[PDB]
Amino acid sequence: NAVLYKSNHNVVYSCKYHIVWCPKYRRKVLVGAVEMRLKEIIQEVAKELRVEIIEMQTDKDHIHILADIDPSFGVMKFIKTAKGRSSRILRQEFNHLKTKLPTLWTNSCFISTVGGAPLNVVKQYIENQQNSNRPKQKEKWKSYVDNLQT
Amino acid sequence: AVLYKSNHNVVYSCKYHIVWCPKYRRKVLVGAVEMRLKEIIQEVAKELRVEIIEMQTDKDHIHILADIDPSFGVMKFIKTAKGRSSRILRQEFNHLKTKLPTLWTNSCFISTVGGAPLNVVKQYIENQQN
Repeated sequence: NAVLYKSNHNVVYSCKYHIVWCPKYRRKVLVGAVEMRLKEIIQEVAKELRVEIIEMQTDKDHIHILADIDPSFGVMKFIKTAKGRSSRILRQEFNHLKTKLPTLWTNSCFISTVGGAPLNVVKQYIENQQNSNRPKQKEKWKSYVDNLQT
Repeated sequence: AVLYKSNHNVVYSCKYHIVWCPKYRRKVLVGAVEMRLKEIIQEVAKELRVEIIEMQTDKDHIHILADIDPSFGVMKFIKTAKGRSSRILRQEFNHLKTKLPTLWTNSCFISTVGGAPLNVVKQYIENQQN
């Protein structure tokens, strides 16, 4: 044994999604403190899953999110974590929520990918690949790419 | 895809552009190798409920536009697709095994595809909405 190993995983991506779900029964409970606190929690979760929240607006009976999601974690990981934590904390902080409702959200949510990205990007990805003789233009093209804020 | 699918209780439309290439970009994606890869990918697509809109190889890369169920996920589809084809293609073709080291690299390219949801949102909401 004693073989020490290394594993590398590199991904180049643009994964934007529109996401919306509603509270149970769709009760217009997303207001005042509740509303603010919901966005605060969700931002925290996004930060933990390298998710960039491009935009988040709440009406009163639903929330709509536009965000780029690192696929290594994935959109479901994000939705279930966002829902689960906001559902847990909110019911603990707001009594009208924990007693007047069995759950905060439903098992339902809406997801749809949007694509604010060309195709000449692909060619660039390829053209910038190695081939035994790749010294330059690689860790160059990589460092050129953007990272999730944090 | 182009319409919306339902699963469990989640309503979605998740399509992506996926690209990855042979190590050193060796132009080995041809002849029986090219065709076999396509069969393998399709077989992996079935298992992970992945619909392939379009797939094409141009010798040094493979591009797939695919509609993917977020339950399984795109990364899971990609790791499995590459792991599966690497072992099978290297096992069936000696020139992919004995020249050398691995078929693919440790990298891939993923890009989402889709049009702004507008009516569908208000529509989805109204489905549970009352």
